[PDB]
Amino acid sequence: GSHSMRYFYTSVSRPGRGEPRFIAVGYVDDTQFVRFDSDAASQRMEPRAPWIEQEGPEYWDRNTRNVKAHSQTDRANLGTLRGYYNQSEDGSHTIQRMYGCDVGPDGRFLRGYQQDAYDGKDYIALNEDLRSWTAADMAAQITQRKWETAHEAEQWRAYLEGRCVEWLRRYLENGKETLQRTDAPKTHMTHHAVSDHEATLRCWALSFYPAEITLTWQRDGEDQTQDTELVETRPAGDGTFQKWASVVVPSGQEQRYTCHVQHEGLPKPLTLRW
Amino acid sequence: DVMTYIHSM
Amino acid sequence: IQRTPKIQVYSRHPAENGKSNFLNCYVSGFHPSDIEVDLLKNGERIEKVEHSDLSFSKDWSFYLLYYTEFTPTEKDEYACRVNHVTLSQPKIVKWDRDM
Repeated sequence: GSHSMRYFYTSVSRPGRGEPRFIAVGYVDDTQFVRFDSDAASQRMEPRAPWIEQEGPEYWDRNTRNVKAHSQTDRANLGTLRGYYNQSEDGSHTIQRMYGCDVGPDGRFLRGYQQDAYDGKDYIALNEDLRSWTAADMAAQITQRKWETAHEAEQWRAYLEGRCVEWLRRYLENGKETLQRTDAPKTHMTHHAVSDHEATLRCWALSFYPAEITLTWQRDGEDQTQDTELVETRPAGDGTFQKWASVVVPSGQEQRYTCHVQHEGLPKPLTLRW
Repeated sequence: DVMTYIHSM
Repeated sequence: IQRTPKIQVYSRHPAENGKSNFLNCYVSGFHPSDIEVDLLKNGERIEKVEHSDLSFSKDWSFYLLYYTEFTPTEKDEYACRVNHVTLSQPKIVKWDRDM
């Protein structure tokens, strides 16, 4: 269907210790394809997906140059924002940035985004029009006026509507085999007595891609979140994901309960019954 | 392909 | 404020004794990002454990996957020990082959 390219940057100040650490990762959909770590030895953008390895030395030179510039910018930003908030040089603080673009099934630009956080809280975001900013507080309004004067939105808009989408389309082509696949979940149920009175039913989804999935329990067709446990979707390690949902039911009543699995790779949702 | 130069905060 | 990690310890495939597998510890939902995650076999830290590159979710909380290749047996117990600033002592989650 639609696809996305996203970069995730984390900068953490290490007071007492050395320079702040900067880590960048790039994803297409739920597949990571590059990383940069300011502490690693290479000091280069590195491949993390088979289909990005065919990019030439100029690709890696450019992406290293630019992400290294970003890392210096985000180190400067940690001290700047410490000043904005009048915080001491003693505490550790975090700047996060997420940016990227979505394309539709036709491959045409759907939306772009850029949002920044400080200590895990929203700081400033590029608005949906890619022409204006939404600041979270007074410190962020200083940044907004700075970026308005510097025409920073124009720089991001031209990237998000241009090279972001063009290079995403290229990655989807070069990694058709991985990125344009859907792996339907392999499903099963387990059943374990809690006592004579009760038993746990656990509904499993394994080996699926993309990560998006819905697991729901019903009892005689009624939505059932009472006594249910839903774990966060988790990576299997091989590029697929896993999820389960459990419910505790009265012994002998297992037949009333259905687990409902919805996933893009399933032409019709599955219903599982013990 | 990452973004180009980003303006400081 | 700070956000304590959610922890899941699990195998890549449903465990079969004697068959090669991967042991995973997935920590998510935490802030700040400084964290230590160790895989334990019968209480003892496993030497060669790899992890994913630091990333984060829409709510800005971090997630990491730690993993190692292993071959389950009937006798061996596995666990994941998570050391984070939100935890007065490291949280040790035992591997359950049906979780």
